[PDB]
Amino acid sequence: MEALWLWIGFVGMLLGTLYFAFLLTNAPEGTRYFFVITATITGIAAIAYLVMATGSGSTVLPDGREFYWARYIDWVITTPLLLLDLCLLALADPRRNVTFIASLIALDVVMILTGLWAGATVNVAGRAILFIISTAAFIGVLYLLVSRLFAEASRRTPAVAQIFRTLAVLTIVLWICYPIVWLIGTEGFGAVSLSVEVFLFMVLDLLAKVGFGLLLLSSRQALSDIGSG
Ligand SMILES: CCCCCCCC/C=C/CCCCCCCCOC(=O)[C@H](O)CO
Ligand SMILES: CCCCCCCC/C=C\CCCCCCCCOC(=O)[C@H](O)CO
Ligand SMILES: *C/C=C(C)/C=C/C=C(C)/C=C/C1=C(C)CCCC1(C)C
Repeated sequence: MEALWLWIGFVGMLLGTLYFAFLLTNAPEGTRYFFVITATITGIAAIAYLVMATGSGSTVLPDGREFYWARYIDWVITTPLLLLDLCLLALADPRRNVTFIASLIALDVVMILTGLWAGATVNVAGRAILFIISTAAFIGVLYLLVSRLFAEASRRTPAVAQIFRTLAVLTIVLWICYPIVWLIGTEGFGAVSLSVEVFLFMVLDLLAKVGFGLLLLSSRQALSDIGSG
């Protein structure tokens, strides 16, 4: 039954990508890169979901678990881009914040890639230590987001600060759910079926990408505030 959720994920990301590509044509000036980044987030996710939906995004591991690894290839590209969207909202001049941005992105890539490594690992003890390492990097991401970007965004215009805060809270809430789903799904304890796991990630993905992107790209006042500068 997981095929159903993968096809819904595909169509949802596809429709989001097409809509975001459309909104670009009326983007406030100097803001078109937001629309491009956000349509790439959903577009990459659409490709991953199509791959998994057509049966090419998973392998049966030596322990017999079916492992949807294409999921993580999506994530390793799109979660940095989501953070990038948040950085470009919050930071008035990102060219002077290379060290922070590279640090945030590197932590995020370590999180995803160590989670993929944990998921692919059959040895139960190696899987646990790798999940902890991944969660450690995740805490790094949340910390940089909360300690640095919330402060930066408070110096932006009221509309920019408002959409940043909305997207950042949305991000923190949704991203915390992903390790929980991992832990109850087949990669972790197997408390729920693979079909349930795939459904949960599909709902999270659509909210964290299409919901995120709808809120971002509809905030035309905030965008124009940034574009005008
Ligand atoms: C300036 C940057 C500094 C960064 C410092 C990082 C320090 C943290 C690293 C710790 C090493 C952890 C090794 C054990 C986990 C890997 C098991 C792997 O297990 C497996 O792959 C399977 O169990 C094999 O069957
Ligand atoms: C919005 C970002 C992009 C998201 C993806 C949307 C575009 C999807 C494009 C094509 C779908 C059909 C693919 C056919 C491939 C044929 C290769 C060879 O095929 C075959 O071998 C035959 O199936 C025979 O079995
Ligand atoms: C569009 C996709 C998104 C926003 C995916 C987010 C994924 C995560 C925040 C993943 C977190 C993980 C851990 C913190 C521990 C190991 C397992 C992961 C990779 C699910």
